[PDB]
Formats: sequence, C-alpha cells, structure tokens
Amino acid sequence: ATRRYYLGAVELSWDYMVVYKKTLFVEFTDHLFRPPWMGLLGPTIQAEVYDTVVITLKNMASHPVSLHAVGVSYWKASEGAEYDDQTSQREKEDDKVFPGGSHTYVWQVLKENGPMASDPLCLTYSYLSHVDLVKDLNSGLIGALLVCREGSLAKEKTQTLHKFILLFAVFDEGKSWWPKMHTVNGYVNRSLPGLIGCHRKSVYWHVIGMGTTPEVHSIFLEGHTFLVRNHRQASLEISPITFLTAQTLLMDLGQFLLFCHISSHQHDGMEAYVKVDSCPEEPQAKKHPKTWVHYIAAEEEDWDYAPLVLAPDDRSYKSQYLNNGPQRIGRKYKKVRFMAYTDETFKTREAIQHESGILGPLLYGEVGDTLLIIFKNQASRPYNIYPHGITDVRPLYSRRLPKGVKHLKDFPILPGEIFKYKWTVTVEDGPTKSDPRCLTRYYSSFVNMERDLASGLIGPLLICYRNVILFSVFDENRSWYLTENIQRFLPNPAGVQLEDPEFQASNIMHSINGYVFDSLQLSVCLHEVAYWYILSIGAQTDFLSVFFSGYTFKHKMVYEDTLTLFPFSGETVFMSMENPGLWILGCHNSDFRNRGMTALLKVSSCDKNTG
Amino acid sequence: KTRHYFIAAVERLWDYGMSSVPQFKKVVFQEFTDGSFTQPLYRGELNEHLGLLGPYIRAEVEDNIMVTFRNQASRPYSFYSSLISYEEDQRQGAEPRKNFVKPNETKTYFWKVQHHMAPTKDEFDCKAWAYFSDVDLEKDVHSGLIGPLLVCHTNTLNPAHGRQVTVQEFALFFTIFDETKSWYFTENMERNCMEDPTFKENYRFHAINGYIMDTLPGLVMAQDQRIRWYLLSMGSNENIHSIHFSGHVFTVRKKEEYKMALYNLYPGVFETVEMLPSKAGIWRVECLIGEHLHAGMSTLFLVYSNKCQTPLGMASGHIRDFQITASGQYGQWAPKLARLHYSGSINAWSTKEPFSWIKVDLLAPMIIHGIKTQGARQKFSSLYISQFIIMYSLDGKKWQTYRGNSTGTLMVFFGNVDSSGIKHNIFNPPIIARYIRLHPTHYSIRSTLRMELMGCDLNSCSMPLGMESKAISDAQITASSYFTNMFATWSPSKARLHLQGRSNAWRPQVNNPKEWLQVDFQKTMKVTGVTTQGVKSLLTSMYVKEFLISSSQDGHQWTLFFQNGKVKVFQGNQDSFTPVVNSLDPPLLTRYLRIHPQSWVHQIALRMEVLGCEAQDLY
Ligand SMILES: *[C@@H]1O[C@H](CO)[C@@H](O[C@@H]2O[C@H](CO)[C@@H](O[C@@H]3O[C@H](CO[C@H]4O[C@H](CO[C@H]5O[C@H](CO)[C@@H](O)[C@H](O)[C@@H]5O)[C@@H](O)[C@H](O)[C@@H]4O)[C@@H](O)[C@H](O[C@@H]4O[C@H](CO)[C@@H](O)[C@H](O)[C@@H]4O[C@H]4O[C@H](CO)[C@@H](O)[C@H](O)[C@@H]4O)[C@@H]3O)[C@H](O)[C@H]2NC(C)=O)[C@H](O)[C@H]1NC(C)=O
Ligand SMILES: *[C@@H]1O[C@H](CO)[C@@H](O[C@@H]2O[C@H](CO)[C@@H](O[C@@H]3O[C@H](CO[C@H]4O[C@H](CO)[C@@H](O)[C@H](O)[C@@H]4O)[C@@H](O)[C@H](O)[C@@H]3O)[C@H](O)[C@H]2NC(C)=O)[C@H](O)[C@H]1NC(C)=O
Ligand SMILES: *[C@@H]1O[C@H](CO)[C@@H](O[C@@H]2O[C@H](CO)[C@@H](O)[C@H](O)[C@H]2NC(C)=O)[C@H](O)[C@H]1NC(C)=O
Ligand SMILES: [Ca+2]
Ligand SMILES: [Ca+2]
Ligand SMILES: [Ca+2]
Ligand SMILES: [Cu+2]
Ligand SMILES: [Cu+2]
Repeated sequence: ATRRYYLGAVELSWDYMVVYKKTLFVEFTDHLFRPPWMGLLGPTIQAEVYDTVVITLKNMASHPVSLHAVGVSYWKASEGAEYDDQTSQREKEDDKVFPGGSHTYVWQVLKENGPMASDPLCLTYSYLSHVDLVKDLNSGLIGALLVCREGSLAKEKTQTLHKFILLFAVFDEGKSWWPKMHTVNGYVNRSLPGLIGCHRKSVYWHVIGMGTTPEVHSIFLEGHTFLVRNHRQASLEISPITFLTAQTLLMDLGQFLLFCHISSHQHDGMEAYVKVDSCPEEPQAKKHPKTWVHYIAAEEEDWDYAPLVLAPDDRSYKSQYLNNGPQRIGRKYKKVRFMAYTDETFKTREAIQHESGILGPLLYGEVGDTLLIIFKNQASRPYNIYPHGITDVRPLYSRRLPKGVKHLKDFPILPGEIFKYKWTVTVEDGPTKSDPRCLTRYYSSFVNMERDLASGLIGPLLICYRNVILFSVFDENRSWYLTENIQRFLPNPAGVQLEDPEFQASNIMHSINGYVFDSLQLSVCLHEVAYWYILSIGAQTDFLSVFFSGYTFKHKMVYEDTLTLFPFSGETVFMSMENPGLWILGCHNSDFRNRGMTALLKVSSCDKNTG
Repeated sequence: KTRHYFIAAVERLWDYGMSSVPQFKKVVFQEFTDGSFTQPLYRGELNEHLGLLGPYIRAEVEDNIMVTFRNQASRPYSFYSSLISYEEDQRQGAEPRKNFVKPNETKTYFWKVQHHMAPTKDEFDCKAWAYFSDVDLEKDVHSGLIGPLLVCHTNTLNPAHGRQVTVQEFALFFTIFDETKSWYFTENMERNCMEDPTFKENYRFHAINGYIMDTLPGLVMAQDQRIRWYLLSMGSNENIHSIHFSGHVFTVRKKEEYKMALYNLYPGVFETVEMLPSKAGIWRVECLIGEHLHAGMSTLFLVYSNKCQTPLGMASGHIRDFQITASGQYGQWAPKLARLHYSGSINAWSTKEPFSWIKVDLLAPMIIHGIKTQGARQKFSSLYISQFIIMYSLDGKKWQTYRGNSTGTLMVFFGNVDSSGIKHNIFNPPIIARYIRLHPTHYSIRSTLRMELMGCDLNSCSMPLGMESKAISDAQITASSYFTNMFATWSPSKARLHLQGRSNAWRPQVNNPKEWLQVDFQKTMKVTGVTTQGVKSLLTSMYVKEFLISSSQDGHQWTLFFQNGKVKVFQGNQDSFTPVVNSLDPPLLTRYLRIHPQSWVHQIALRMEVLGCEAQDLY
C-alpha cells in the first residue's frame, strides 16, 4: 500500500484540560482497546503527491458520521456525501456511514491536487463528515489533511518538525446533543500544552478555521508577525472556515501568547500560549538610515463632526445623531487626541490638516530607522503611547523598565509628565519583497488597550522599505469624557437617562476618520497617483470599504481589486490607486446601517497647479 | 474595436420548489435586440446558470463597453459598475449627473476599458468585476439585480462569435436572500396570513445565483476542459461564504499561482479560478458553512465525458415502439419507424404538410450529443426532412427550444436533402432532457423521417467493454463447458457480439439449464448492462431467450443477481439475427462476471457484449 490509515469515531468526554461529551475521530493499528498538543484533532493525515491514501473509518459511535475530504480525488467512494447524485447503492455506501458500521474510504493525491511551487510545501487542507454539518463537526468531527511536493516526507527526517496544526474552532456544544465555546485545538482558557519552538529557528502553522455559523476571528501572537502569503500579516485574519499555512520567525525567548482578540471572544476562550526555549545544537554616503524625532503629546479638546446642513427633528435617521435635544448631544463631544504640539518643550512641529480628523501625527518608519517619541500627557487622565507594528520599543537611554511594571504599554502612564521613547525598526517589522511598501500601522494609548482609544486617541504609523483614511467607531459611552460631555451639552444638568437604547447608540458616531456622514471632501487633482493607507478601528465586524466616484475607482493590492476592500477591524492594509477618475465620491463604510449611519465623504478632479 | 450590449431591468416572479408555493417579485437584468418588449428579450441554453444574474457583459482590454439601459419597474434604478468610468466633465458635474434612471427612462453608459480594469500578466485570461444598481446600495440590490462583468486581455474572446471558447465560463454568485428589506406590499402583502422571529428565516434564501437548496441548473461541464469560475459574492456581513467544489481543487492567480480547494467570498470581492474536472459525473459545489448549507446554497455541476457517445438504440432493441409520438401522421407511415428501417412499403414516420412534432420518451433523463436523421423513397418521389429544430424536456411540463452555440433565437439544424440521407447533427453543447421533440422547418413535398439519436446516460457510463471491440482478450473469456468437435470449436472466446466467421459464437458442450459464460475483466469494474445474442450456423438457428447473471469480486465465490428480493430472469433476443439489451437497474460491479442461460431455443448459443465504465484499480 502507498500509505494507509485506520480511523474510528469514538464517543469520549471532554473537559478542555466544565465537562462535555463528544463523538470525535480516533486512530488505531487495527482495532484495539494522541500527542497532547494535538489534543482534540482527528489525527493529521498527510500524503505526498502521487502516493495515495485509504482510510477505513469505523463508526464506533452513536452518530452516523461520514468522511468528506476537501482537497483530493475520489470516485463517489471517497467523499462522504448523500445528495441526488444518481449513483445509487454501494456508491452512496461510504457516502455516509452507519452507527456500528465499519466502512472503508479511498482517495488519491493526483498530480494536479498538488501544490503549485509558488505555494508552500504541504498545503493545509483537512477532513470532516458531510452528514448534517452542524450536528456534525461539533463533538469532534474534524481532522487535518495535507498534500505535499513529491520528494516530500523523505525530507521530514532532514526537515523541520515545526509543523504545528492550529485548529481555531467555535464548537457550539449544544448541537449533536446550553451555551457556546471558543477553542484553539480543543482548549479554552489559555489551556493546553505543546507549542514549543526553537530560538533562532522559525515555526510553521498549519491553520484550520472552524465555524458552522458566520463566526469570524482575528488572532495574533504576543509580539509576533505572521508570514502567510509571503506578505507579512501581523494578524492572522481567520474566516469562518479557512485553510491557512502561515509562519512565524520566533526571535527572542520564552512564553508569548497567540489569542483571539475581538470583544466577547476572550471571555469564551481562543487564547493559548506558545513557548520558545533555546534548542539543542547539532552541526553534522548616498545611503543608510537616519532616525525620526517627534515631540508629541496627548492634549484634550472638544470634537465636532461638522459642519454641514443640519436637518432637524423629522430626520429621525440623520439628526438623532448630531442634534442637541432633550436627551442627546450631537456633533460635539470632549475628546483627547494626539497633537505634535507647536508651542512647548523640545520645541515642536505643529500645523493641522482638516483632511485627517482626529487622526494623530503620521509617523513614518523606514526599516532600520529609529523613532523618538518624546511624549507628554498634556491633559487630564494618564495615557500611554504605543505603536502596533514595531517591536524594539523601550525607553531610550535604558532597557530597564520603570522598576514597577511589565511592558511599557501596560503601565507607566504619565499623568502630567513627559516620557522619551525609542521605536527601532527592524526588517522583521517591515514589509517583505512581496507586500506593497509602507504597510499600514497605527498607534494608541494603552492605558488598558481599548477604553481610552474610544475616547479619541489614535494615529497612523507607516512602516516602509500620504493620504490616510482610518475608519473608526467612537463609542463615546465608554469614552473617558462622558461625564464632562453629558454635563456640557444635554439640557438637564445631571439627572437624565443613566443609560438607554434610545440614546446609547445615538452617542456612537461612525467616524469616517472621526468626521461623520459628510466631511473632508478631500483634495486630489486628476491623474495624481496616490498611496491610500486605510484602516478600521473602534467597533468590530468585518469591513467593506470602497471608492464610488466619477470613476468609481479601482485599486491594486497586487492584482487590482475593485469596489472592494476588507479591513478586518482593529486591523489595517494599504492601497495604490491611479486617479484618472472623477469628482464626488461615496467613500465606503459600505456595510449595513454602517452605510446609513456613517460612511460618505467625497473626491475631486482639479488640475493645473505645479511646483 | 468596441462592443455594445442592450440591457434592461425587468420586474418578474421567482420560484424554486421541486420538493403552498412561495411566489416573489424581484427585479433582474436581460438583453435583447433593442425592440423594446414584445421582441426581443431572449437568452438561453448554456447560459441557464446565471439564472437571476444579469447577462455576461464581456469586453476586452482597450475596447469600449456601450451599455444602453431601460428601466421597467416602479422605483428608478441604475446600471453601475466600478468601471463606469470616464466622464470628463465640463462645468457640469460628473457623479450625480447621470446617477439614476426613472422608470421607462433610457440611458447609455459608455467608457474606455482601461488597463487598470484588466487582468494582469499575473494570469487568468479574464477578470470578474460586478455591476449593481446604486441609488440604494442594499435595498434594490437585495430585491432584484446583480450583473457579472468580465474583461480579458487582447486577442482573447472570440470574434463576432460569443466570448472566449478556449475554456468554459461560470459565474456562481453566493448570497443570503432576506427579502422583505427589498420589496414592499406587492411582494410583502402577497400570500397574507410578524416582523422578525416567526417566519423571517423562511424569507431568507441562502442561494447560489438565486437557487436555494439544489435548484441551480446550468452546469454542462465536460471532462478535461479548463473551466473558469466567477465567484462574486455579495450581501451583508453574514455572507463570508466558504465555497467548496466537492472533491475538486482549483488554482488562483494573484501575483503568483496558488492552489486551493475552498476560497471565501468576502462580500464584494468576486474572483476568478480555473480547474479541470478530471473525473466526470455529478458533484456538489456549496458554501461549507454548516448552518448556511442546510438552509440552501448547494448545487450540482453535471460534468460529462466526451468519449461517451453511443446510440440510444432507435435502430436497435433498447428503444421500444411505445416510446415515440407524433403530431399524428397522415399516411400510415406511423412513427415507430426510424433509422435504417427499410421494410416492405413502410420505413419511416411521415405526416402531411402541417407543422409537426416527433417526440421521444427516453424513459429516463439522459445526455445526448447528437441525432442522425433519415428520409425514405416511395413511388419515386423523394421523401425527406430538410431543416429542423430540437425541443427537449424532463417532465413533459417544461419545454425548451435548443440553441447551443447558434448566434440568436435558436439553432436550426440542416437535415438530409434526399432519401437515405444519414445526417449526424451534433449537440455540443449537449441536451440533458428525458424528452426530445423534433419540429421540421423544411421538407420536400412531404415531411418524413427515420432517426437515431445518440447520447450517453446522465453519468458518463453505458459503453461497451472489450468483447465485440475485441479489447477484452479471448484469454480473458472463459465458460463452463464448450462444444468442440473436429473443425468447429464453439469456444467461449467466440462469445463476441456481431462476429462473423468459422464457429462464430459460444456453445456449451451439450445443454443444461444452468451453465455459464464468464469474463475475466481483470480490473474491478462497474456494469451498466449486457447486450445478448444468438447464432445460426448452416441453416439451423439457435439463441438464448432467458438468462441469469452471477458476477464476483472473488475468483471462486459467486453472488447471483437478486432483484426485488428474488433472483431475476433476463428477457432478450427472440432470434439469432438481432441483438437486444438488458438494463441492470442496480449495477453490479465486479472484476469477474458470469451468465447462465435458462430458456434456450433449439440449441444453446451465445454472442454478447457487456456495457459499463472504469472504476479504480486495486479497489
Ligand atoms: C460551440 O461552442 C463550444 C464551446 O462553448 C465549442 O466547442 C469546442 O470547440 C473547441 C474548438 O473547436 C474544442 O477544442 C478542440 O479540442 C480538440 C481536442 O481537445 C484538446 O484537448 C484535449 C485535452 O488536453 C488538454 O490538455 C492539453 C495539454 O496537455 C491541451 O493542449 C488541450 O488544449 C487540453 O486543454 C486533448 O484531446 C488534446 O490535447 C486536444 O488538444 C483540439 O484538437 C482542437 O484544435 C486545436 O486548435 C488550436 C488552435 O488552432 C491548435 O493550436 C491545436 O493544435 C488544435 O489543432 C486542432 O485544429 C487544427 C485545425 O485548426 C487541426 O489541424 C488539428 O488536428 C486539431 O484538430 C480544439 O482546440 C472544444 O473542446 C469544444 N468544447 C465543447 C464544450 O464542445 C465550439 O466553438 C462550438 N462547437 C460546436 C461543435 O458546435
Ligand atoms: C473561561 O474564562 C472565562 C473568562 O475569562 C470564564 O467566563 C466567566 O466565568 C463564568 C462562566 O461564564 C461566569 O461565572 C458567572 O457568570 C455571571 C454572569 O456572567 C456575565 O454575563 C451575565 C449575562 O447577563 C451578566 O449578567 C453578568 O454581569 C456577567 O457579565 C457573573 O456575573 C458571575 O460573577 C459569575 O462569574 C462569568 O460571568 C464569566 N465572565 C464574566 C465576565 O461574567 C469561563 O468560565 C472560563 N471557562 C472555562 C471552561 O475555563
Ligand atoms: C413607462 O412605463 C409605463 C408602465 O408603467 C408605461 O405605460 C405603458 O406605455 C406603453 C406605451 O408603449 C403601453 O404599451 C401601455 O399601454 C402602458 N401601460 C399602462 C398605461 O399601464 C408608460 O409609457 C411609462 N410611464 C410613465 C409614467 O410615463
Ligand atoms: Ca462511497
Ligand atoms: Ca454518493
Ligand atoms: Ca487604551
Ligand atoms: Cu474569537
Ligand atoms: Cu455560507
């Protein structure tokens, strides 16, 4: 036999080392009576191209569980599907197996089934059961299947074992059989072992998304940048059901954490720890960087998302947002932004452009360049200044930490003070050969991670080998200056609806770069090529962002994508855009009420000014 | 250079079923000569697959899309895409100045299909942008329309004739259909008998090109022929639809060549992929989101083999006489007469001058690559059919005028121009119906025909293996016992259909109710059926009338066929001369096969072929 496997279907219980019972995939030598990190997964089966496998699943279950293949070739024998395929019996036989029934599957690694060679060695697919998908998969009906370039496994003895299978799974335990789950390979709260890798050696992630509902995730690794498409991802955006082969460089040592970052997801699970140790050893001018300087500060001011036509009362869609009424505080709220401030210590650099609203100073990083954020918290509550994207961030003058605390972002939060920061850029942090240059980044105030941001503190960091559009949602309600806002604009002095649906979301504006329904207009002259660094923040759910003008517009991430871009939220990527378009531009929040509630903006087609 | 399309928004009714019937009034896109209404709004055959989708507006790099547009519904709409581009302007404005079209109003959009609207050196001979109606980005779109635009590089899509053709194109578009947020009372109020929980899920279709559950139609595939797929996806945030091509994988380009077996449509994204279905048959393509599947969003592409072709036996036995039907024929030249059947006076069907229809019940739905037409002489005067169209259906409810390739309203076929014409007309792309009708258009002083349509079965099976074609070894064939005498040697090896020679048949040494003839296929095989025969040798005629079939995957163990419980008696061949054929309804599949005569006339004797298709070796 080229290669063969024996699967079971055994019903075992599960504690996510809460107790739950599940009917999952099992393997043996040939009937009878693993490695922990794998945990839940039905065993990862893998074949070189040309060589072809056979399972013989035994349904040692209550459930009649079938075996679908998602990425090889069959004959209506291999697939586990019953559908009106007019093939009849013996050929639907394994196209869904019976309880107690031990029936046999065949499949092939066709020369065409194989990776492209622009592709990574071993393309991650998986398997499952095509017999009530929701009633199935939940309870453990998912394994990992991988096909690889021909002279393939032979290398594995030579090759890296750094082949870890990451199963990101939202098991709605309460199907096939009370509330949900969010596991990573079948663990919840930072549970689970394995996940060790070598120090200067890199690790590869065989990633599997798992849904059974429109459920979405965005999963990072504590201070670590992902490589997937050969474009640095930094995010591992992960759709309802995806297959992804990613890699991680693994510089430095110790315990860092991968984890789903969203809203309620962490309160459900989806975070787990990845150790790196040191490993056993076995040998058988015209150029260069300069460093950036930024005298910057967090000062406070009121923000007005205005002004255009005010359409009162009956405009119970429009006005409700930005009209001062008996229980509403439109347009203007008190915020805190970053300013590069003009008149103060370590002089300055300050002039504002209307075109980026709240958005902070733009901070530019060329690989190997350093940054010098001489930051001061100019106003009120103590706030922090940390850049998502770079890595070597320690106060200049010392690798020491304020004695008191861990990772500066965590704490020393400077309430009336001034702190001097250094953002050294490595090539690691920077764009690859493949990704377009100047990948988009942002920086916030990690006084926690979210709470302040909403208040109004945010700006754009470019990393490179400058029109910026940040979509964002400003909650206002979680904003620090709510007390100061309620008691400045609302008609009754203090006493009023403590909280309510009516006003809650009536004080969550949909930004457009912290600008509202129509703003900006923007100043681009025809035929000027731009680079459009755009990003979502604020509240989450995917994004759908597009340009809709006198040329609608099309842009290129590599191959040109159209009336579409999709920032994952709390996330960002950037865009080249030839401008031979034309004037007046719907600029897309694009999605749902998101569209009705806050999107618009515009574009131009001026010409004839030169320098 | 340049291309124009004549396109318009219609309001029409949408249904599914095949399981109270839900009838919905959504608004879609159609294309016609420019005659506004009564004529001409026609498209069909291969393009079924779009369904709700507006038609393929295909252009090249460089050239122009001109797109005339006519709204015919209550609330004004607009043809817009990403590329509705150059609008140079002159103190007149641009974007809101041609924004929308009122009902009955009529506008033409026309732009230069720039490079920035194109496929790159990074491959795929075509891209796949999308057209919507703006005005309401969500409302109208949900209710009514969506269109697939595709631009390709230079000498790419065929002159005058259609578009592309090197390769087959398909735009499967995936979405959730909420309704209610789309169209109002005329939609909402109909079937009245109440806002979100109660039946809200019921209005929501999860539908490929607007066909919930397995309803989607047009998936003529064709084994081993590059197929480009267009996956443009749309709707709200729920639809991240993770489409999967059942046990097929495809490639995509985007600065490189990536292989993958499912790709996710972020609403708005579209995309293009190429794959070649190595194995033919029916297969699924679905979003693999569990919830989203059992709510619909699954369809079957129904790929055929090219090397499948065979007569369905209008000449031979398999076709029985009851199968046919006619307008009613003047003269006794009744149908039941078609192809090569020259007997005495009567050899064909033949009506008088008024327009007619010879329809054929295939008794099952089936694929058909082409028909062979006939005419006959009587009284010197030459009788034939000169020109005709084919109609086809599955249930006898639906009917369809077949177009295939032919530019315009349909393809008319060219019949014979004489008695004994033999015109193999060809149906690529091919028909799928159980029911083929035939309407004549031209004739010579009368209408009249013999015919024998040729196709292959819905699966790509039903084909002869070795035996007659001699491809199976007379080393491979064995039998229980045989009649060997000096000279004459009725060897098992001679059991091959339509073979003429010394000792041209099989014969068991002397007769037994239970004997056997066997065939060492070698490979493990599927068997559609068996064509059976009989031989006359020197004025004595002999044939096998009743028979029983064994099969084994086991050299020494055998399992008799059993039908409807009981083991079954096979009826065929009342004569030596002719061969007749047995269906084998649930097809036994084995490496080795055996056959036992029961009622054998005069003497036992057999020639035969087997029918079938290859299944995996070593299992
Ligand atoms: C109605 O519409 C349909 C489609 O919507 C059209 O029918 C299609 O017709 C086209 C063109 O007539 C058909 O394509 C023909 O195919 C044959 C043989 O098939 C080829 O592919 C087979 C599989 O191999 C694949 O992989 C190969 C690489 O390993 C690759 O080359 C190949 O393309 C395949 O992808 C295999 O049998 C062979 O490999 C074979 O090539 C082909 O011979 C036809 O002719 C070629 O034409 C090009 C361009 O001129 C030449 O460069 C080639 O050398 C071939 O030359 C042929 O024509 C010349 C004369 O010009 C002749 O001298 C020579 O002998 C060859 O015959 C052609 O490409 C397609 O399969 C049909 N599809 C369908 C669905 O019906 C029609 O427009 C129309 N048809 C009707 C009947 O009404
Ligand atoms: C994994 O870690 C999770 C957190 O990191 C754990 O979740 C929490 O722990 C349990 C299980 O959910 C809860 O225990 C009680 O829950 C109530 C109510 O929970 C919240 O939601 C209700 C909804 O109305 C709301 O009314 C409450 O105010 C809560 O916001 C709590 O009030 C009790 O204090 C009590 O803890 C926790 O609630 C829940 N977290 C929160 C924020 O409540 C989870 O148990 C871990 N699971 C495993 C398997 O390890
Ligand atoms: C455009 O659409 C309406 C249909 O609502 C048109 O009404 C029809 O006009 C054509 C003229 O060719 C006639 O065939 C029909 O008799 C009309 N239908 C009716 C009256 O129900 C009308 O021409 C246009 N509408 C408006 C408002 O001008
Ligand atoms: Ca099977
Ligand atoms: Ca099947
Ligand atoms: Ca914060
Ligand atoms: Cu999550
Ligand atoms: Cu889906």
